[PDB]
Amino acid sequence: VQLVESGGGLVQPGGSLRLSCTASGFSIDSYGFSWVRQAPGKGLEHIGYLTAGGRAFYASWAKSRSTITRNTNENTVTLKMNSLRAEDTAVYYCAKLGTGSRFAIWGQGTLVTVSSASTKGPSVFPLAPSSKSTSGGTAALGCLVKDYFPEPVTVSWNSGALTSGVHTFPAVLQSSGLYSLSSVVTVPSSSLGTQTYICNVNHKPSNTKVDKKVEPK
Amino acid sequence: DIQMTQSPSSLSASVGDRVTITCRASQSVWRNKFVAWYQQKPGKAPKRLIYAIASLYSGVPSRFSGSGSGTDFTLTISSLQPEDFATYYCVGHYGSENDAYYAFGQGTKVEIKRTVAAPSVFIFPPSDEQLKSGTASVVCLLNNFYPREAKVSWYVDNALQSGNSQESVTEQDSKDSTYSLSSTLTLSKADYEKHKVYACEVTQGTTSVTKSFNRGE
Repeated sequence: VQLVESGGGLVQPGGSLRLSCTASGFSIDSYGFSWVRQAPGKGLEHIGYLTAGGRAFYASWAKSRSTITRNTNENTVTLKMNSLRAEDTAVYYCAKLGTGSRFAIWGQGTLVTVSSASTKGPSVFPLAPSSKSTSGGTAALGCLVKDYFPEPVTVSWNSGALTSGVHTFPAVLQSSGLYSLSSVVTVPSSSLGTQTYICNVNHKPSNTKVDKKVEPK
Repeated sequence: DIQMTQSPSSLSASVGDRVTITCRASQSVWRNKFVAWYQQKPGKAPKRLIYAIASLYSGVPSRFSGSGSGTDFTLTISSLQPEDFATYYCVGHYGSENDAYYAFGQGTKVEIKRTVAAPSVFIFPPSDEQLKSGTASVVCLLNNFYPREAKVSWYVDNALQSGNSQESVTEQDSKDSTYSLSSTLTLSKADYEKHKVYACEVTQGTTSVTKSFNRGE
């Protein structure tokens, strides 16, 4: 059994989202299903619910803008929301929540970003180790992953061979409307002359991967 | 509609402590039992722990237990473990023949209480590569500190900066229970090349630590 959201991506301010939730392994009309979402740094939020019988109930905050329907032919339940706000940027899930039953199931979720910015791969700048970013026998270095859109990027170091001491920070939304984050790692200072440090940045929304070698000084 | 109000909104407890999270529904939940508890770990989708007030789902650690009835419900973690760092939600369902509403509580953040740890502070000048783009980013890293709260202040030729930095914090580390923070000062190339001494000042308790650099050295 599987739920799969589709229809995610970019929406201009004041536009509409149209999301589909496709069931696998059962018929979409044998149970009622919810649409839930989570904006960045906010708690989970219930949008609306389509009963097994096919009736749509909306949380009051969402009722005026939202429409939930079902297509038994395509085995989907659909969510539409209009007049999208910046606060509507969120990961959206379909789910049978299982508050009282043993049967619960969630989709993997799909990101909807409400913005006028357009897709852009990241610029990856070195955060170089130096005499200044060395204290005792520990050196700090990293990569500044700047000016990408939309979320997310993934960062590894030396193709995943280096994970101890790695900190990849949450993205921040800059005033430009583009995202930015740093990934850092602390290593022995004594390795800086021998070991190569490469951050691997993947930005699936733009089909861009950047490998940045971070050299001392 | 239905709502859930959780208490507290965040808590810190030592490894092995008993933790209690309470939840008040604005309406009697369906069949007086349709309440679930969800857990969301950092960077993960939400995971249902308990359903029907007290039923533990297969593969959920047994230190999690649920209690209550009507509109008052309680999640107890009997022996808090570092892996329990997460936001916890009660999820309630209100139902009648003409009603079907769900609600998440606002969420309760749980973290591990440990001894205070001072951050290791590193400062990174902008790369020459970024400067050719017209923008200068100065990154300050606060590595492995506890508790999460810290004040970062940027100084440029001794002038206190305001409104041109953004900060980002990691989740609590599963192993040492510390946090890490990045503060990024954004300047025009013109402004950066016009000043000399760049300083990030970190205050925790009765200690202020300032790391600095002189441009072009």
